[PDB]
Formats: sequence, structure tokens, C-alpha cells
Amino acid sequence: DPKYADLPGIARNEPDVYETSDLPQEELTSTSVEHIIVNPNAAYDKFKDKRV
Amino acid sequence: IANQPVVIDNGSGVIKAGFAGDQIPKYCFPNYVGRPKHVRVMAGALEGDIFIGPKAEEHRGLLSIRYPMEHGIVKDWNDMERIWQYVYSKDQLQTFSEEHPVLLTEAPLNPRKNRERAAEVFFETFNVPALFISMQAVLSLYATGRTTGVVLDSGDGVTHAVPIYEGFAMPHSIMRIDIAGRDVSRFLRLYLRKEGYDFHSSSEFEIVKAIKERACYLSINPQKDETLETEKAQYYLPDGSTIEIGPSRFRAPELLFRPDLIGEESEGIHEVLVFAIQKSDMDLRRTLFSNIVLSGGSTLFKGFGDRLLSEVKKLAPKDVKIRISAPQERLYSTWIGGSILASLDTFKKMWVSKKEYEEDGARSIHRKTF
Amino acid sequence: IANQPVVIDNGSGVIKAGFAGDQIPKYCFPNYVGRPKHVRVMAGALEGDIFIGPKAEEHRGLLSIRYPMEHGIVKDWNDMERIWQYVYSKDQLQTFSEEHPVLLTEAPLNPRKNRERAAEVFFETFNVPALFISMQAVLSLYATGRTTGVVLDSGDGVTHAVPIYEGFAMPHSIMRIDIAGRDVSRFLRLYLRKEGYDFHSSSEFEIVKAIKERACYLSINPQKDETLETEKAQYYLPDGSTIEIGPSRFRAPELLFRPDLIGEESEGIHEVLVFAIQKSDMDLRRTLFSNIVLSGGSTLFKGFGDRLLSEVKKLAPKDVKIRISAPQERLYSTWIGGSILASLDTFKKMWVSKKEYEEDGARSIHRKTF
Amino acid sequence: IANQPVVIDNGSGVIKAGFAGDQIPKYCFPNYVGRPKHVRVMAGALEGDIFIGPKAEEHRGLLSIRYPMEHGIVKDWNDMERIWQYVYSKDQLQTFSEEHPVLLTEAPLNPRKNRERAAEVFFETFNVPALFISMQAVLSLYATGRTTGVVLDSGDGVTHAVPIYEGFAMPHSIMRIDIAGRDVSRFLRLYLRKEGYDFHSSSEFEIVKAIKERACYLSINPQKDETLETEKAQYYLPDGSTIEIGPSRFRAPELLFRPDLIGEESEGIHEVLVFAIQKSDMDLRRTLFSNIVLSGGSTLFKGFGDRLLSEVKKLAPKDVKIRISAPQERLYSTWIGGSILASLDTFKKMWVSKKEYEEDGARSIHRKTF
Ligand SMILES: Nc1ncnc2c1ncn2[C@@H]1O[C@H](COP(=O)(O)OP(=O)(O)O)[C@@H](O)[C@H]1O
Ligand SMILES: Nc1ncnc2c1ncn2[C@@H]1O[C@H](COP(=O)(O)OP(=O)(O)O)[C@@H](O)[C@H]1O
Ligand SMILES: Nc1ncnc2c1ncn2[C@@H]1O[C@H](COP(=O)(O)OP(=O)(O)O)[C@@H](O)[C@H]1O
Repeated sequence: DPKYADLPGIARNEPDVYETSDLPQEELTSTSVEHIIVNPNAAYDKFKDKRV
Repeated sequence: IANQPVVIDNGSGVIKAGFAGDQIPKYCFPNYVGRPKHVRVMAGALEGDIFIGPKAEEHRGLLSIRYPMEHGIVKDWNDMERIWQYVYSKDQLQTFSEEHPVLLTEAPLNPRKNRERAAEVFFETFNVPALFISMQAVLSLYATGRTTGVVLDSGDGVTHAVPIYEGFAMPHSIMRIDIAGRDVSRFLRLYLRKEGYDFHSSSEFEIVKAIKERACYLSINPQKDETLETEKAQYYLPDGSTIEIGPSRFRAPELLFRPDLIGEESEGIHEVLVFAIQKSDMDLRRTLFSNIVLSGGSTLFKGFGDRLLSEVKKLAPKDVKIRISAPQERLYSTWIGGSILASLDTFKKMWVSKKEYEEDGARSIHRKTF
Repeated sequence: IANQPVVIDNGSGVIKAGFAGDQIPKYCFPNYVGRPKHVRVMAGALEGDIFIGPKAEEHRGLLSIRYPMEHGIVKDWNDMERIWQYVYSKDQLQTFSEEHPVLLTEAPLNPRKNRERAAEVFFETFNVPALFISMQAVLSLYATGRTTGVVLDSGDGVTHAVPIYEGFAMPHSIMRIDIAGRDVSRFLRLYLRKEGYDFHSSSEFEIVKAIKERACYLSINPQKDETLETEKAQYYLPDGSTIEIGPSRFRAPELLFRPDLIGEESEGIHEVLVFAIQKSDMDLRRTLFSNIVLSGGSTLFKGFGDRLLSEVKKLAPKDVKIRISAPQERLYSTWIGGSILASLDTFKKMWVSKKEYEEDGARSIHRKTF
Repeated sequence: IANQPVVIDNGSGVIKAGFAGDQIPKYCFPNYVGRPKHVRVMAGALEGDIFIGPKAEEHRGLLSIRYPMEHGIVKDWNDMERIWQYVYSKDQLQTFSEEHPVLLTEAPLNPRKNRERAAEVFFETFNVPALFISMQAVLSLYATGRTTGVVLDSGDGVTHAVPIYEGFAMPHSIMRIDIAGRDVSRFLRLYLRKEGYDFHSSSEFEIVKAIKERACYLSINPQKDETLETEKAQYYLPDGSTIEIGPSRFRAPELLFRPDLIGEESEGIHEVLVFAIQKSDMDLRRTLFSNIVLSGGSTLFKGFGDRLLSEVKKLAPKDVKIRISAPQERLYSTWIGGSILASLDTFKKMWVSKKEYEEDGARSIHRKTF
């Protein structure tokens, strides 16, 4: 604390931080109807030579 | 020569993009522009100030928000220009447009100047060799692995139903009305000032949309849940205040069935779909009642599909099956279908060369789009 | 070319100064202006009467004092010029006007005509190459290193709270109440008459201020500590005397939260703070409930921050981690951060083009006043 | 009763009242709260501790001023009780809360909770034979004798424009800004300290009101008058002093057209009204170009009309004739229209028995107002 000695204004005991006390979907399973699955690779395999 | 395909989606609400051979688009972010909303003064922080992405997805009451593609219609071309340039980022693309095939997603029933202007962008500013834009309906059918089906969507502010038989259809039998979630949040905001809730900033409205997507359900019973007395359950703020809700949480999404209340002579997805079916063959309608497809991210709710089927069964014909439940991710499914289309091998037919496009103009665009 | 500027920290009463890139303001003293209260005839004294400096403390009981920088605003232009000329003394400066630039402090929300006349002084009478004056909150930013946050500073008679995120201003969000320690000493004087005293002389009042900055603290509890009775500790008197105090010493700074004691429809430090909080996004508030440090010796009190935290708990909403931030540099922190600033690219983009400046009139940077 | 039901010009800034058939709202007074600022000790002083009338706005330095209405909506119901007691004063009525039907005014887009709260007071405190509240816009056209037209009120609570086609309201097309002249006064206070004028008191605020309504005016040219070399005319203060004016005399009302300068996101009264026009039919707007009605006390300005006309000129459509009315009484006319309404025997639906309110509540009135 070099500069601090020259400071006539010094008083301790309180920190310099602001921190007090600390204290730390049906569109998926719709039973209404039926849906599809992802299956990317096998879908392309399913649609392998289904070109023009 | 051919290169690696880039799977991109014109996300009405949130843009989606990735490459070929993937399974999930790694770049999904909103459709606006975030430019300086306040007085940027002392240097020492991130500047340029027209920030879009994680900063905008982080800092909210700091940048003004401007959406150029409304109803899937880009109005501020310049905004999509630098939006696309943001997609060309080292965070996002790290490559060059002039070297890879790029697939994008066409929006039904829009003017020619739109895609023509965009083609000019990616063929003059950008010089994309292989470029194509198309319908997500067939892509959704690839996601189902099926051929016949009626695809219905719910974009940001877009809805449309398409009857399909193996990728053969009647253009006259398709229905479309630009309406979805954004206006639902707008009507929510109406309810807010109806009971005095001061919400009008850009990011403030974004927060309201988050509330909408979270603190809202679908009450299948219309009058039974509207004529009663509520409790007005409360939901927190990012700031922390837990504010009351009431019947509004289901009133606003149920407005889709009554555009008259919003001052609009629309017909509603149910009637829209029914009339689309009415514009077809006779016995083939049954086959199509079985094969129906849902899409669009605005569809995400609770008490959603049951309400839909309730409406359908109120206006149903002589007992025909209906089959559309919850797949993995409807939005992603479109992008995934884009990856499917990107995985094609005879895919060369999806575009014309740049040089020839220069010798083509709007001509080849519409002569080959259909 | 090589001209190290001089960081000059002004203030309500106190002024600090030192060259660029230093670590301690080489010369510091207040706005004390004195001239002999008596009549001399016999040779042995000094002549001129404008005897301000260490001689004033050396000759307290002889001269009359005054402070023309009312609420940080200059009144006796001539006297301020003389003060600055005293600053220009050799052992005080040894430099010339043209020889070096100067950095200075701007107390906001004041008539710019003050700055006009002063700029004319330093660029016409004195001919400093460039002089920049600025917001004291920025100084606190450099001292802290942080760029986000609010800073409420208090000199001897002015308090201003500046909420700025990432060094980017929100002028409407800024709040203030300009009253501090000066009237607290006057309030102490009132208490002295309640105790049967009067220290009406200028130097006598200075002694009273020494008591103020010497025999005081902040009791966290107002009435819980007010209903009791202390032992009335005694203060040594430069008269070789010692006199009791009473619970007044901590009861007197309660005016900081109660303008009722002075009888004025004002609000309060914490209230100003809270209102500035209200004046922002609902988001950043929680985040800025950690980035606030206060400056000035007006903050040097036992129980200062603790009572303030009690006020916070009474006013802030639920569950936000907020204790209190305070270094032992709060006084000098301003000059220090100004040195940090001035020891950089200030002149590279912000300064006075003196020649061209007065050629374009003072309104030029008075347009660039922010 | 066979006599005059209570007609109340429920005024935002200044509330007035009288009766049916009459053309004079016999009592007019602002929406403030007058309690004292000091404590009488001397036996034989004036007492009451709650003051209205001229004595209240006489000893401003002795009477604490507390405006209880917020955005045209009071939240200090206790003060409203006392206000209505003053309405029932011997200087005013000497009547009962049962002898006549009560007609009050409102603004739309408010929480129904206000209407609830209101009627709760009106029937728990009073035993009113019939209560009714509505929009002054109807009453405004009644004063003009018209059927259609768009009316924008400028009160000190809320400034709102209503498009009207023969009473068949368009709730999806009404606009409502919550700005007031009160903020312009506050803004003037900002100009005061900018020009160096120490004003913060509630008593000073009314003096600023006098300044607003007298020393301020409207400069037609937007930016051409912004660059005018001011002369800073001086207003002789009523107490006996004098203070300059500056260009601020017309700058402050422009915030009503540029709310973003203060940070409020809107588009300017003019554009907002045009947007209301845009929220309507096509050729019916053509009628509205001729159908332009002015209202509100915050419209009385030297330069107001023609400047606003120029605003409209910039907002004008392609070569369409536009007529703009300007009634004398832009406030009083509403009260008179209410007197007309109260002079109707067809007030059947409007008169509601107190017993009916006991049976249902404000919902019963909501059915009538909706
Ligand atoms: N929890 C949710 N509830 C309802 N809608 C949602 C939810 N989460 C996201 N969304 C919707 O995502 C939609 C974005 O449009 P989207 O369907 O993604 O079309 P695109 O893929 O073209 O952007 C919005 O309409 C919004 O309603
Ligand atoms: N030890 C102390 N105790 C109480 N107050 C003090 C002390 N030292 C300084 N102060 C007050 O704090 C203020 C310092 O804040 P600053 O803005 O630097 O002051 P100034 O505006 O006068 O330069 C001083 O003006 C003084 O009134
Ligand atoms: N002569 C005037 N010039 C300008 N503004 C005025 C004048 N008289 C009243 N006002 C404005 O009218 C507002 C008061 O609200 P007011 O129009 O009285 O609504 P209400 O009658 O519903 O109370 C104030 O903001 C005030 O500035």
C-alpha cells in the first residue's frame, strides 16, 4: 500500500462488494392422434433411387 | 463443380440453418435487427452497435428491434442483407456463398420481386453457384416418409393448408391466411392495456412473447371456460414480479377461431382446412383425411390438438380417420427435410447456372419453379 | 511534441491536481478564499490579502473565507481565476498554460455559460493547448475498471447518481439532489446553538467542519438508537478545551435521508437511487445491483453502508444479492480515474482545437458538450 | 326526481361539474390535493388541514400539494371521497347522494378495476339512484351537432383520439397516448436548470403551469424555428422577480411530437391519429379528412393549429381536401354534451338502479358500456 500511506482518508472494516445472502409441453405426448419419427438416414435409404 | 450443400431455412419467427448430412440446424436465431437504442458514450465495450445474435439475445433494452420479414414477406431488404451477412459469420458460416450449394425455404403465394430480388442478391452480391428455394410441405412428408398428406403450418404470422397426393396437387385447392403467434401476443398486449398493463417496448414485447409461449394454454371448452370466473394466477418477470393472468391465457390463442373479434373476416384453420378438402376429388378425400400433416412452431401448446380435433369432429363428415400428433420437432423437421433434399443425387435439376441465370432473369425462375 | 497534461479534479469545495499518469494528486485543498479580517499598520506582515494556501491554515484566525463555487458553479469569476493562478504558481505548478494540456471535471446539470466563460479564460487569458472537462462518473468507471453501473457521488454540497451501462448513457435515467456536508455542518451549528454555542466566524466554522469530518458516524437504526442516551463524548478544542457532543453527531447526518429536517419537498439518496432504478430496463436493474460504488469523503462514515443496506432491504424487491461496495479511495478515486483516462487516447479523439475552437466560437464544443 | 341529474365533467387535469340543461359547469378546479405545509401554533389561525377552493391555491407555500390522479386515473380514492365531499359542499350543492342521477366521464382502454372501484365507492358511500359514465367523444359531436368525426383530447391525464362513424365505434382503431402537459412542465423545469433556474417545489409547479399556458407558444416551423436566434424575453415573476424565456417556450411542446426525445416510444400525436385513420375503411377516411375535431386544454397554443396543419400536410395523402375544425371550448364542450345527455328521457339504459348493482356489480355496467 504505497499510495495509501499518503492518503489521509483511510478507514477499514467494510468490503468493496455488493453481495448479500444467496438462495439458489403437451405438444410432445399428445394422446389425441399419431405422429412420425425422425429416422434421417434410413428415410434417405428408403428414398434412395426414387429420383426423376 | 458440385460442393457441400448448406441447409438454410427462411425462418419467419426464428431463422434456421445448417449444412447437409447433419441432423439439427446449428444456427437458429430470431428474424430482427438490433441497432443502438440508447446513448452509446464511453469507449471500452463492444461497439459497431448494430448487434444481432447472442448480444441481442442477451442485451434486451439496449438495442432497438426491427423485423423485416413479416408474414414471411421481407420489407426491409437491407435488413435481410446484413442479416444474411450475419449468417455468413465466423460464428455462423465461415465459408463462402460462391462455393457451396445452398437450399432455402420458399413461402407460399408471394410476389415475384421477392425471390427475384433475392436471386439477384445471391447471384450478384453473392455468387452462389447452386441455389434453390422450395416448399417445406414435401419436406415434412419426407420426415413422415410418406407421399400423400395435407400440410398445415403455423409460422410467425403465417398459416396455410396444402392437400397433397404423392407430390401431385391442385394449386386451386390450397388455402392460406397469414396469421400466427406474433399477433396473438399483440392481442395479449391488447388484454394488457385492457386491464392496464404497460407493455410497449421492442424487447418488452419480446418478453411478452416469452410469456405468451410459456404462460398460455388452450382451453378446449370455449363458453364453458369464458363465461366463468377466473383466479388470475401469477407469473414471474425477469425482474421478478409475479403478475396475474386469468382467462386471457387461453382467450388469446383461441382467437384464431374468431378473427371477427380481431376485426377480420377470416375463416380459421378448421374451416380453412375443410374448404381446402372441399376443393378436391370425392372418394380421395377420405384417404387425405387419414393423411394430414401439421407444422409450424406456433402450434406448440397444451389442449391444442384436442381442441383442433374437437372443432374437426364438430364439422366432420361420415366418420373418417384423422392422424396428426406430435412428432419430434415440426420446425426442425422442415430443416431436416431440407437436409433430406440436400442429400439428393439428381439434385442438379434444382438450379440453373449463374451464367445462364444471367441469361435468364425471372423467366427461368417461374418457368422452372412450377 | 511532448506535453504531459494535468489531471485537475475540481469539486464542490475541494480541488485536487496532479499531472497525467500519476498515482496521487500532487496538490489538494478546498475552495477556501481568505483575506485579513483585521487591520495592520506595523511592518512585518505580508501585503496583497489574497493569501490562500498553507498560509490560510497557518493564519486561520486572521482572514475571512468564502467559497464562490456555489453547488459546483462559479460565481466570483475573478476569484476563481485567482485560485487557478495560485495553482499556476511555480511550487504549485512551474508550468505554463501553453506548455501543457489540462483535464478537468464536469458536474452535470449546470449552465454551460459557466463553462463558456471559463473556456474563454483558459484559452484566451491563459492559452492552454487543449482542456477537456467531463463527467465524474466516468472517472469512477476507470477507477473501478467496470463499465456498467450507477455511481452516486457527493462533494460538500451536491449529490448525483449516474446509471450507465457499459459506458453508454441513459440521460433520462440519471438523477440527483444537490445538498451535502456543508449544510450538515450548518446543521451541526444549529445543534451547537441548541447546546448554547455559535461559531459564526469563517475559521470558527472551519473548525466546526473539522469536527464534522472528525466526530461523526452513521447509526444504522434511527429511532432504535435515537430513544437512548449516550455519554456525550468530548471533543478536544484547539482552544485547549474539550466539550461534550451527544447523540447529535450521528443524528445530524439523518438529514441525508430526511429533508424534513431542513423542511423541503426533496426525496432522499436511496429514493434517488430507487428512482434511477425505475428509470431503466426491467432486466439490467438486477445486474446493476452489484456494479455501484460511491465516491467522495461524504461516504466516509461508520455505519454508512450498513444503514444504506438496511434501506436497500427496506426498498429493493425480493432476493437480490446486494451488500455494499466502498474502497478507501472514494475521495481521490475521481482524480485517479481521471488520470487513468487522461493517460490514454483522450486527445486522440476528444480535446479542444483551441485556435479553430475559438474561431468557430465556444458554441462548437458547447454543441459537443456531451 | 323531476330535476337535473348530476353532470360531472370528470376532468383529467381540471375536473368540472354542473347539471342537465345548463351550459355552465358551475364548478371547475384542478385534480390536486391541498393539505398543509406547516403547523399552526397560534390560537386563532385557519384550520381544516384539507383544502380546496381558492384558499388552497392561495397559500401554496403553506399548503402541501399532492396531485392524486395518474394518467387520468386516480389511485387516491380517499382523496376522491374528500373531493366529492367538496363537490357536495354548501358552496356547491347542499344536496344528498340520492337526489339525482350521476353522470361522470372517462377515457377508454382502462382497467375495468377502475370502474369497479369507482362504483364501489359510488354505492358504498353514496346511495345514488342512477350512475353512468362514458366517452366525451360522443358528447363532443353532440356539441358539434355532427354524427361522425375523429376527436383527440389533450388533457393532463391522457391524450387520446377516437374515430367515430355515427357512434358505431371501432375499438380496433382507437388510439390513446398517455402523455400530459404535466410532463411538459417537468420538461420546462429541465430547461430551467439548463438556463440555471432553481425550481423544484410543488408550488412552483403551478407557476410553471401559468407559464405554460401563458409564456409558452407553438413554433410552426419544426427545425427552422429550432435554429432561430432567441432573444430571451423576460417574464416578470408574480412575486416580483423576473426571469428570461429562451427558445424553450416552443421547444417543450415539441416533445409531444417527438416523444422519443424523452424516451417514450410513440410516433407523434399527428402520426398516431393518422395510424388510427389507417386502421379503418378506405373511402370513409375521405370523410374524416373533412371530419377533424380538436379537444383538450393542452391545445391552447399560439401556433398550435397551423403547425399541426403542417404536420398533417406532411402526413397528407395524395391530393385530398382536408378540413380541420377548432372548437372554442376544447374541454367545456364535453361537459355541455353531458348536460345534453342528461337532458334526455331516452337515458333508460343509462339509469341503473342501485339494487341492480347489488345484484351484479360493475359487470352490469360493462355490458352497457360494451
Ligand atoms: N411455446 C410456444 N408456444 C407457441 N408458439 C411457440 C412456442 N415457442 C415457439 N413458438 C412459435 O414459433 C413460431 C416461429 O415461427 P415458426 O413456426 O418458427 O416459422 P419459421 O420456422 O418460419 O420461423 C412463432 O410463431 C411462435 O409462436
Ligand atoms: N473525513 C470525512 N468525513 C466526512 N465527510 C468528508 C470527509 N472528507 C471529505 N468529506 C466530504 O466529502 C467530499 C468529497 O467529495 P468530492 O466530490 O471529492 O468533494 P469536492 O466536491 O469538495 O471535491 C468533500 O467535499 C467533503 O465535504
Ligand atoms: N391556456 C392553456 N394553454 C395551454 N394548455 C392549457 C391551457 N389551459 C389548460 N391547459 C392544459 O390542459 C391540461 C389540463 O387537462 P385538461 O385539458 O384540463 O383535461 P380535463 O379538462 O379533462 O381535466 C394541462 O396539461 C394544461 O397544460
